[PDB]
Amino acid sequence: SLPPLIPSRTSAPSSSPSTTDPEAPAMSRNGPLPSDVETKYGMALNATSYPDGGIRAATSQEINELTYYTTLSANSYCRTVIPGATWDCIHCDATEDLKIIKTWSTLIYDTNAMVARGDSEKTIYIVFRGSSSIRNWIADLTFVPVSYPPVSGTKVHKGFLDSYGEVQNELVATVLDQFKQYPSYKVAVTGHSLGGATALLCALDLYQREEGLSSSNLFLYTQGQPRVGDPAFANYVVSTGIPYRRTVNERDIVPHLPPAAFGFLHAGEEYWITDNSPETVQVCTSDLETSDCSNSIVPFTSVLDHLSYFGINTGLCT
Ligand SMILES: *[C@@H]1O[C@H](CO)[C@@H](O)[C@H](O)[C@H]1NC(C)=O
Repeated sequence: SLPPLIPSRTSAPSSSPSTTDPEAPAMSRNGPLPSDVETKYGMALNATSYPDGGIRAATSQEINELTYYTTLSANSYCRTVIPGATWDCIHCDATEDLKIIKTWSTLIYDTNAMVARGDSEKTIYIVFRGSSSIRNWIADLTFVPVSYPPVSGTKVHKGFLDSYGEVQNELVATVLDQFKQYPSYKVAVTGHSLGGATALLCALDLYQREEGLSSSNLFLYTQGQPRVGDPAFANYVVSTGIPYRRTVNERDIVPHLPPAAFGFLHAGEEYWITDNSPETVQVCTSDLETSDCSNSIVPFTSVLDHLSYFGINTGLCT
């Protein structure tokens, strides 16, 4: 039923430059945290202030695009959207012309996902919701590295791989049915929080199984996404060439979990929201994460900064 893995697309790159830990300079320079501040994996849950190749500023059009995908991610937390399959929610005006093809709410791992299509913008959308109990999800997070089965020599966190696997077979079949019908359309994947992890694994699976998808027509946007796998996994993600915009809001803790020092590493160019008034996004123009954007503020992180992106509530349908 799933199309088979394509060998040329499931090979780890032969030799990758080593990456030094991108959080270590900040972990040494910053601190100590105030005594009363709670931590998870050494990162603050509730710090309320900042501590004492290249970077650029995102343009208005780039910020509009990141905002649109944030909106899709946010609306997925609304039960009128998943499993209701309606555009009846407060930020649903921006997505109301999209046709909802299918939604899922899986049994064991509670993966909530949807496929939609926009004929005006010639795009097939895949959206993954994060946890329905975010604070408990963050507090309860483990780090259990396991083999990433498609790509030998790579590892990912088991919970993330499990979240995707439960919805994978049906969702791939729905996406590829849409892509057969609308062959010139873009495929765009998005999610916030845990949903961003799931979205990454979904984009990789579609690249690995459908020759007709590539860097030209398969795009990934995440918000508040945790690290998903080890440096060999991140180097594999880079190798795919998939366009990958990874947005981080200010001091959001979740992009810093699990910490880099625990042997995980992000791929995907970082778009760091540094200010809402005026809206400012600092882009660290590297495919592997750097010490120059949100990694510069650890461990002075925040759960509250995870719960809104671009002034849109992310994780709460309000
Ligand atoms: C953080 O959480 C702890 C536990 O609830 C509390 O004792 C502390 O005042 C909080 N600190 C800040 C700066 O919010």
